[PDB]
Amino acid sequence: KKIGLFYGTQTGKTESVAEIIRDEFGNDVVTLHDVSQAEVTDLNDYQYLIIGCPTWNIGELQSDWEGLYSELDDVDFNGKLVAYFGTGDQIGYADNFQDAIGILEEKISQRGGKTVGYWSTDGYDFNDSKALRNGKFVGLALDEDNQSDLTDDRIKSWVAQLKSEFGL
Ligand SMILES: Cc1cc2nc3c(=O)[nH]c(=O)nc-3n(C[C@H](O)[C@H](O)[C@H](O)COP(=O)(O)O)c2cc1C
Repeated sequence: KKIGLFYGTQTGKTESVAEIIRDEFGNDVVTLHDVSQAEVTDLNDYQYLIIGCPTWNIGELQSDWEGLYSELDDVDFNGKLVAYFGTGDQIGYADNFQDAIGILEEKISQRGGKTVGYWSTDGYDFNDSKALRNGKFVGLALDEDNQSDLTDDRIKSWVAQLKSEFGL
């Protein structure tokens, strides 16, 4: 209903977590959009947005979000509130951990979206990330490769935070 979650996935991990986010919110509040099938105009239809993306190939956007990314100057995000979550691997890719959500947040915030859902960095071991902005991660950082035991917990906490900063 009122929250549009647009995700991309290469091997399926970011899709399974978008299903949990959806269940945690309610089940009719958020509708999911796999961005291999979305047009950039679909983002226009929501005032509260959640963007989901893994980082692939040392700091790049997942292939479907990369296709869409080059069209994001064509939508105005003023007046919208946006949260971000990504899946990635902090030991394997210690210098590029979660880069994809910092790249997508830079863009959408330049186009006037206001970022909500900032997440602390404690509990992670990484060298560098593009998602680090204003002292925190720009959104929920999950790691299914090395901290899958922590995912359900982190989603429950972040969704409770977002119902506050989204105003549900
Ligand atoms: C060859 C390869 C490159 C990867 N690159 C990055 C990277 O630069 N940063 C990061 O945080 N994780 C990186 N990852 C980890 C993936 O983001 C991670 O396994 C993720 O859950 C995949 O999600 P998906 O199944 O939704 O595509 C890499 C994975 C592979 C196997």
